[PDB]
Amino acid sequence: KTECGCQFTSKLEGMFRDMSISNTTMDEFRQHLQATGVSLGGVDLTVRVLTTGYWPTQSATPKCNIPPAPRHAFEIFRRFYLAKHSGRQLTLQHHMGSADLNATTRKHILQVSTFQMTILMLFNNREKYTF
Amino acid sequence: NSRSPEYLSLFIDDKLKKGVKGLTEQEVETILDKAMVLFRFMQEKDVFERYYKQHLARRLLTNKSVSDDSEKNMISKLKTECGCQFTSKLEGMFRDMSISNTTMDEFRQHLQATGVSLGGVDLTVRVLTTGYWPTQSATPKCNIPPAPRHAFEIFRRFYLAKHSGRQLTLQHHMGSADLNATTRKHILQVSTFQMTILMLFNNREKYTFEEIQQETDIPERELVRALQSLACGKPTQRVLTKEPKSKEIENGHIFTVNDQFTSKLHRVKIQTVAAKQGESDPERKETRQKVDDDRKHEIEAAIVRIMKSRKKMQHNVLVAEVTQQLKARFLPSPVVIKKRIEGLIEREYLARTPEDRKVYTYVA
Amino acid sequence: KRFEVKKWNAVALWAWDIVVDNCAICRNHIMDLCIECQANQASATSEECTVAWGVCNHAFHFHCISRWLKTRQVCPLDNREWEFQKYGH
Amino acid sequence: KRFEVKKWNAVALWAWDIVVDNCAICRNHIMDLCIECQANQASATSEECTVAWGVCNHAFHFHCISRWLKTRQVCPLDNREWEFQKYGH
Ligand SMILES: [Zn+2]
Ligand SMILES: [Zn+2]
Ligand SMILES: [Zn+2]
Ligand SMILES: [Zn+2]
Ligand SMILES: [Zn+2]
Ligand SMILES: [Zn+2]
Repeated sequence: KTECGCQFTSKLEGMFRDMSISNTTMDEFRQHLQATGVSLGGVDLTVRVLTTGYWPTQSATPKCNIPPAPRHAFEIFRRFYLAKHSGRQLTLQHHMGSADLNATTRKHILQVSTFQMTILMLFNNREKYTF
Repeated sequence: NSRSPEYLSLFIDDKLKKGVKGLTEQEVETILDKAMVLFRFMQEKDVFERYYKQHLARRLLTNKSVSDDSEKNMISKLKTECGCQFTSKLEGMFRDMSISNTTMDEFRQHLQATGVSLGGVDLTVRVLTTGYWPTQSATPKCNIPPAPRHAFEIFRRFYLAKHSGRQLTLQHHMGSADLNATTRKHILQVSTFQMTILMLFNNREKYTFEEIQQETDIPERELVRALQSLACGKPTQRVLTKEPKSKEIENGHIFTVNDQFTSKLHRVKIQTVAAKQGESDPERKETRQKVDDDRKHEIEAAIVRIMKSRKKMQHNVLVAEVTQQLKARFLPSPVVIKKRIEGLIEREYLARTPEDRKVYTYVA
Repeated sequence: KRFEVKKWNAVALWAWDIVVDNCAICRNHIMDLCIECQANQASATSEECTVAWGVCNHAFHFHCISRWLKTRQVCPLDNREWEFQKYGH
Repeated sequence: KRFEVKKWNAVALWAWDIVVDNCAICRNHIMDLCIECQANQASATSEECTVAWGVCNHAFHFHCISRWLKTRQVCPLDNREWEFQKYGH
């Protein structure tokens, strides 16, 4: 604001207000998922709510198959967001985020950045796959 | 003809139903100016306002996002053409719309709180006032679906835990729904009429008219219609088929379901309601008697409010004034007003002593 | 199941202290004549004597609130100017 | 199972009434040119005629909302002043 002036960083303050919106919506949705929480697929969820123009388009919201318990978690989150936050359209994508894959001699938890979830889920359903 | 103002009403209706007539926004302003100019040379504004309010109720209690900006232009043209009377009623109805949306968001917030029953997975309740909105019906009390049962119970408990004194009333002749059916999962649509029949089918298939008329207790009047909205006269998108293929409705006819993969999407709706404008005798004559009672209201109110600060009449002096005040509203109806002014005698409030028609009581 | 409801959009109407068992001005009933009518007939002579509906969702016999508008104005069960948003039940 | 998902952190984008089937300023489509343009060519002469994105997540053809910035300013669908947080779909 002191070097280039409003315009760009003014939109950037708007984007930090959008970040506040996201972190409030995440906590609000965890509160909504407290009913029967840590169960089925909605065990530990961290959903973020951003605005279109605000964030750069890395792609056109990809539509590949989504994972196992994660299916139930996403269904619960979408039902909540359509029941309470009715007014917007939640488009699905894969080119953003992460996850913690609890593998199992000890139980070492892996990490997948929303890209290897589908392939690893297909492996869990049936191993010995190919391209 | 009074059918010409009813027809201006139906014009408004189909016009705003299209919601695309004249893509150019300039052509929209011009056509609206021409419409209000045509309305300028029209009498019987009471039925016009009644049908305009009915069309408002039909366009606001359905799928939203029709124009979202032209409502201000409409109310401004009404203010500049009719005045500040039925347009103030329209402003009250828009305040009612605000109230409803606010209460809806507040209840979604309070459901993200308890979430005990999964009956309200996705909900959208609207709170309106018995006034602004026209008498819908006799609040039908037919058996309601259970997840909707749990949702309505939660909403009623919330509304009684906070807004005590505002008693809630259940009905069926308004709203819609999205029925998630299930080779893909195509979501259907039911306008609060086929929910009970489809729920009874889910509980047990192979039903007939007797089953839906015995263990449901639904007003027969508005029941056969939704029955045929689900079968008689359906295109090749039938969601409720029967073996006895016939136009008229029988009693012992089994109901079935068909796939009908012609739906190229996941949100297929059955919009059998709001068909071609028929305007049948029953409803039309009912609304006509209602507007005759409304003209009675007009004359009576005008008299009691104005003649309290004016002079008295001998035979036909103040009737000319009460007709001039209502010249821009509707016809004077001399016989009706003459029969109605002589009823106040046995109720005071401007009694008008008939025999001693020389000095009227200037009291309250 | 074969059909499961996902969304719903009921519209819920509400009523103030209309007291369907007792008009708050004369105390007789929401319908069934008033204190200034008593007998169903009593020389009806056209006119009327049904029910009046306010903007504050309160209800009384048309005449009771018309006679109350000569004594005061703000609807008796609140502090809002009484309007006539309806005529009849 | 061998691999079980414990945490997830999707980020869910949202859209207002952009109406992907009828830009709410030309009543045509989110794309497919505007009322005056229509014909893909119509002497394009460089310039443009794509889509404009507001801060209130509403979308219209750049032309329509630029010609509406003379009629008013605050995006009609809401009450916030229209911003230009994007250009193109
Ligand atoms: Zn009374
Ligand atoms: Zn009476
Ligand atoms: Zn009141
Ligand atoms: Zn446009
Ligand atoms: Zn253009
Ligand atoms: Zn906007």
